[PDB]
Amino acid sequence: IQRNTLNIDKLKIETAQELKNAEIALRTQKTPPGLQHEYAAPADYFRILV
Amino acid sequence: QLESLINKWSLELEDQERHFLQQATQVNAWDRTLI
Amino acid sequence: NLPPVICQDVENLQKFVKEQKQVQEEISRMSSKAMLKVQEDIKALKQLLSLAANG
Amino acid sequence: AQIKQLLQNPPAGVDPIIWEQAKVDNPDSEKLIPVPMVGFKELLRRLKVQDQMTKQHQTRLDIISEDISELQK
Amino acid sequence: DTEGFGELLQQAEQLAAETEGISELPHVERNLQEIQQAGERLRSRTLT
Amino acid sequence: PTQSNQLINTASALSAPTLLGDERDAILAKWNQLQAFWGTGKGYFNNNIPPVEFTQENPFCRFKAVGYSCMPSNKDEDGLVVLVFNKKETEIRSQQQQLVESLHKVLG
Repeated sequence: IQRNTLNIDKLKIETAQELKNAEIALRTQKTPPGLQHEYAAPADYFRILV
Repeated sequence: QLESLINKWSLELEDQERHFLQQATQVNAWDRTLI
Repeated sequence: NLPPVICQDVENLQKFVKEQKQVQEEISRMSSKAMLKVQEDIKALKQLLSLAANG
Repeated sequence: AQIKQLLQNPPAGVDPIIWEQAKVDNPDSEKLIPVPMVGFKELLRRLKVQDQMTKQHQTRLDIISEDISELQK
Repeated sequence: DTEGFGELLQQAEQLAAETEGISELPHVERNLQEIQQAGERLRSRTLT
Repeated sequence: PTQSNQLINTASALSAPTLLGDERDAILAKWNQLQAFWGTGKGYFNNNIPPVEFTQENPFCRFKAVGYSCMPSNKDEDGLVVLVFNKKETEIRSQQQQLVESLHKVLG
């Protein structure tokens, strides 16, 4: 059951970071193109992923 | 049922309260910069 | 097992949480660089005024 | 008298500790007054006025470049 | 930061050009070993 | 008399609701707390009393700060009254003589 605990709160952090990734995709689409150049976050995501 | 929506809307409030206070500090800086 | 209006206010909160977050996103798109350019310009135009005054 | 009567009372739902502290946090006591911010829609209302005020500062710097183009020539 | 000596030079040319009782001839932009001489040629007047 | 009894209804809604008659009132206390923190919805707390209406003006709404604003420096004999219009400024400037006429007609 403790080997389940540490896997669960790990997966909670894993899932919370993927919600935070998908909010960048949700924000880039709602940003108008005349301001989409001001939103660095997709290039921050790809730099962090690399 | 309801209490799972409550405990999620705690975690989406203890989300948004931080963003509100950070964006309020950001606005209090940018009001002073434009003065 | 609740009064139906408490379901309707759970549905109202499921609208209101999105109305706060959509505006928290509209704010998270704003950029200071236009206001930083106002400070970039205030240095340059003071130096160009001094070249004019001293001449 | 108008300023002191306004500052004497915390605005609707502001805590008294935050309302009294915001009078010490105020960097110019006779040009500026503390004014609440409530919900993200007030922050956005400020940011849209900051955007339009930034443009109205820029439109005067643009003309200060023309005022200095008179001088240097 | 990236705000070089040209700011301070533009204020130095002013401190000269608001003390320069205007000649009919320009002044000479001394080499650094004439500058080192001019300072000491002047200090040797001042300390009398 | 109003505020004193509004505060008693709010304290009741946020700690001791009696709407449902079992453990569901303890979940209703959390529902009333959550609504008050978001500054929206309705603090239902007894079958004989209206709910506590919640706005972002309520004390427990967490989305509050204080910021800063300039005061006006023009004087009453300066006559300066501001009108904000549902119009773009290029329409206001091109209508400006018709607007002066219209404001003069609104001044009788």
